[PDB]
Amino acid sequence: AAGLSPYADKGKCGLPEIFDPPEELERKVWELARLVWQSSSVVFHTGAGISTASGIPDFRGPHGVWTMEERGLAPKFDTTFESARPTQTHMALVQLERVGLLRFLVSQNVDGLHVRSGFPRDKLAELHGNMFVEECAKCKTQYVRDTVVGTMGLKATGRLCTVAKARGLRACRGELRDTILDWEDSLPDRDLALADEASRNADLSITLGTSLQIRPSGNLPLATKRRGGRLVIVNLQPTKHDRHADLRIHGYVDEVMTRLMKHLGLEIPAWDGPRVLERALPPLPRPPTPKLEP
Amino acid sequence: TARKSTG
Ligand SMILES: Nc1ncnc2c1ncn2[C@@H]1O[C@H](COP(=O)(O)OP(=O)(O)OC[C@H]2O[C@H](O)[C@H](O)[C@@H]2O)[C@@H](O)[C@H]1O
Ligand SMILES: CCCCCCCCCCCCCC=S
Ligand SMILES: [Zn+2]
Repeated sequence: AAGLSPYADKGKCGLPEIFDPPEELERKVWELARLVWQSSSVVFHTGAGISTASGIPDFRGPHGVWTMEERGLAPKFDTTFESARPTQTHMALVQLERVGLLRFLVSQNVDGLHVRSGFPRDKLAELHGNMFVEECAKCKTQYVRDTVVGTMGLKATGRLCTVAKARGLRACRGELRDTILDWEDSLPDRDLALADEASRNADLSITLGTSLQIRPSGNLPLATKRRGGRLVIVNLQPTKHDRHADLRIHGYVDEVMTRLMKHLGLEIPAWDGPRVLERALPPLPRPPTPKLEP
Repeated sequence: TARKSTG
């Protein structure tokens, strides 16, 4: 958290977790599988809760980084960012995207795991940054790195731009900066615009592991509802937009995505290691029609 | 130029 503003509003931290009882849970995940299948345009919105299984703390859960700071304590990192492994949720999103069942992914996560899982960059908006990505302040070229860039808050990293310029081939030499927003920084223009278009034209927005307290990210899923679509919120704690959910699921997100993939006859791929993909591969064909809840 | 905040 180094060099960052100490003036931030941290929101509501430490709310207790709720656990849907198993029968209710199984029935809600069947309903989810149906709306995924019936929906043409499906948009996912992910926050810190989809990376807790990998050892990275959230911000506002019972043991979140903000929650611990309010109460005098430091947080507990089990894993480093470099050694963190994509979860079954991350890998399930790769596969959903492969078979046409995911249109776009909006993430508030700076952990680099979507990118490292193999999720195509062109269907991903990292609205708050990525610890592995630095950007040239002069020509806006991004560099995806294998280790974390070392600064946060849109500061200079100490490295310079290596791009050969269209006329004359001379290195740009612009200042490289981290892409990690501080509190009250402006969101990335293009990524926000794309996340907004996707969210406005969706039939179904599904949120996973966000409490939706931060804007404008936290509000993109409402846009969906505004234009006739449905909204599914999956989170252990309550979320700010609970009252607008068509379907709420209080359970572990790995657990929901495992059952959801079972109900749609999809295999969740294993993760070979960090593998950056710039452009979505050609679609695998839509799956064979899934079976029903007896 | 939308900004990362609570409200
Ligand atoms: N395994 C899990 N399954 C389901 N829910 C979970 C899991 N683990 C945790 N949760 C829930 O997942 C939720 C995580 O919510 P928050 O901690 O607010 O993360 P954000 O991504 O929305 O924070 C937004 C921004 O705020 C920051 O300042 C940064 O700038 C962030 O980008 C909690 O309600 C947990 O109960
Ligand atoms: C990566 C999830 C756990 C957090 C550990 C790294 C600290 C997060 C840096 C982002 C600061 C948020 C400022 C916006 S309000
Ligand atoms: Zn440059």
